[PDB]
Formats: sequence, structure tokens, C-alpha cells
Amino acid sequence: PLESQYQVGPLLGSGGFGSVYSGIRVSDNLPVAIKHVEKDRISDWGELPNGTRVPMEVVLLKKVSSGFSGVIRLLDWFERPDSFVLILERPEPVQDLFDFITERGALQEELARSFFWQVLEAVRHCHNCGVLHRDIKDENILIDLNRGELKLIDFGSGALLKDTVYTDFDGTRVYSPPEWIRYHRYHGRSAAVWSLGILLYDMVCGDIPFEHDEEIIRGQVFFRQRVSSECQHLIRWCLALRPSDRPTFEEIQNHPWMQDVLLPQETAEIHLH
Ligand SMILES: COc1ccc2c(c1)[nH]c(=O)c1sc3ccccc3c12
Repeated sequence: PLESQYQVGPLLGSGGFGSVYSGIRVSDNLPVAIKHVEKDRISDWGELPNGTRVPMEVVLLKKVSSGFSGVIRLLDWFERPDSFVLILERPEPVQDLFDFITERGALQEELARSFFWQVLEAVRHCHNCGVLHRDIKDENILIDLNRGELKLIDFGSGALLKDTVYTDFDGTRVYSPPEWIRYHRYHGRSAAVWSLGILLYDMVCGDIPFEHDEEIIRGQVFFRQRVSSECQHLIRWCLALRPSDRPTFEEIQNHPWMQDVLLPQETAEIHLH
């Protein structure tokens, strides 16, 4: 049982998704996180390669939890009467990027360069694993503060990766690409590039670039902060209106602004310790 094996601590979070508690694995005092989700409110189910019929979040988690990555891993899970319970990695100490930016404002370019890279590597990882995240934002990124290592969370909005069009999107409005606003159609990769464009803006500007639909389809970014002529390029390109004009992950990662990335410890040394 879940109540036997894991010492429940405080509650870290609540919402549309569910409820998430800090927790300790008794069997060796390993930090964990315990996410509970009512079956009642589960929007999108799936079946795992054992047959068993679980929520989609669980399948995806299994797929990406091969080897090491910047993806919060699944360690375990339990079904109950009216809920499923998920044991995830908990790093210690840890703060999510939405809090981090809210607290500390616009990030220095060197720091944003590290974090973005890290996110790109992680998203690449997911795509190799057949998984599309679909809600890529500050709130879904945790920063292990000692290692300076970014880790990806929440696959509630996620899906299997595919090359044909997508026609639902239970992720956030402001981060929604204009092809979805206008047509209720998009493709995973290109739209992922769109949300990464919004993410990079947030990092370097302290706030997201578009508040309303009209601004999004406008497709026009005013920098409120001093940003390098090079970063502005890469942001504007990720936020190109026609998706086919947006870069690929490779093109992002060879863009001049993404040169000389600090590694995670170095990043923490300078910017977090
Ligand atoms: C305030 O909203 C939160 C806050 C936190 C989480 C969260 C949502 N969703 C998660 O899947 C996880 S996993 C994890 C692991 C360690 C620490 C936090 C989390 C969260």
C-alpha cells in the first residue's frame, strides 16, 4: 500500500490536476512527491504495455523514465477506489521557475541560456521517447538549486508524439500558438517551438509576452527589458506566426545565442549558491 511504504509530509500543491504532497520513501529516506488524482476528474486515459488501463500521464511517465534526463521520473504508482497515486522524484532543495522568476525577476542572459538549453535537451528527450509535453512553461519546470539542474513536470496535458494534426489542447491560453487560436489545429514540434519562444521571452523579460488572443495573432513582441540583439532574434523566430517559419530544435540549438552554455554546477555556483 501507499500508506505503508511512504511517510506522508506536507502538501505542496493543489488544483485542476490534483493534490501533491512531499513524502519520504521509508525503505531508504528518499525524498518523493505523492500526486493524487480522482478518477472522476481524469480527462484522458491510456493503456500500458502490460495491458492495464491507466491515465495517460502514467504511460508517458514510464516512456521518458528510461535512463537519466531532465524529466522528473516515476518511481511507483497505486490505484485506489476513486483515485490513482503517483510517486515521483522530489529533489531537495527545489523551486519552480514560475516562483523563481516571480521572486528574482528577469534572468541574466547567461542564466537563461543555461536553463533554456536544459529545457531543450529535456524536450528532445521526450520526443525521442514518443512523448509530446504540450504544456511547456515556467510552472512546469523545477530547478534543483544545488545541482543547477532543470527538470520537467506534469504530463496531464501531454500526448503521444505524432506527425498528423492535433485538435485538442488542455494547456494554457496565453502559451497557445496562433494556429490553435485561429483554426483549432497544430502540429506538436512546431507548437512546442512556439511555447519555447514564449518561455525564452519570460526568462529574459520577467513576464510572458502576450496577454490576449489579439496580441497572439498580432504576432508582435515588444521587449520591456534590455535584451541582446541576438536573443530577440531567436525569440521572434520561435514566435514566427506561420509554423513552417519557426525553427527546429536543431536550428534553435545552433543559433548563435545558444553558444557557450554553462554546465549545471557552474550555473548554480554563479547564479544559485
Ligand atoms: C503549485 O503546483 C505544483 C507544485 C509542485 C508540483 C506540481 C504542481 N506538479 C507535479 O507534478 C509536481 S512533481 C513535484 C516533485 C517535487 C516537487 C514538486 C512537484 C510538483
